[PDB]
Amino acid sequence: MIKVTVTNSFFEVTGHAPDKTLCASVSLLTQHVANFLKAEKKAKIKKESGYLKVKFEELENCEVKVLAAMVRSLKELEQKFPSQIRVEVID
Amino acid sequence: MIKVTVTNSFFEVTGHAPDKTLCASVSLLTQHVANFLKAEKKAKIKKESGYLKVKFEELENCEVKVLAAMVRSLKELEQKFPSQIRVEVIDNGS
Repeated sequence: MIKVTVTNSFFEVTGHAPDKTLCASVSLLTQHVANFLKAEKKAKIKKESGYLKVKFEELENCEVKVLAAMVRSLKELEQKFPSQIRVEVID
Repeated sequence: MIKVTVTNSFFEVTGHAPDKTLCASVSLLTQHVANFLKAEKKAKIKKESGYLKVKFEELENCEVKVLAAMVRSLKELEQKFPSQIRVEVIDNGS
């Protein structure tokens, strides 16, 4: 089961899903957003085997809308694969 | 073969790839940018069976960079599955 935790300070991706396409798809999207934030000096990344944690730094209007779209995108998947991915957005 | 077209007015996605992981990665990444753009009213989405077309509207620095990043990533997948996906940026004028 893929676990995605998204807060105001960072987002975290752990675990794996039986579905290799769901698993490859989520790893691509999350790493994409992570690298986009890193590319513009807006985040520091921790990348290990089946683990990703992105720490936000100086987020502006642009990055906050990107993060929100990332949550949107993952929840649609959570709706379609409720037993393989779990999206928890904390306040 | 997945065909991605990028112009100054829109980006389009058509066809499918034999590899299911490639199809899903592309569909998710492209719909993600499309969803991002629509949320802030910067794009209109035409979504069909094996067809996606996103028409831009008043793009600012933010989306230009998000879009450039989407292309960069698709060109990267193009490198990995050369027979399964084609990314065409149509540069017209002079």
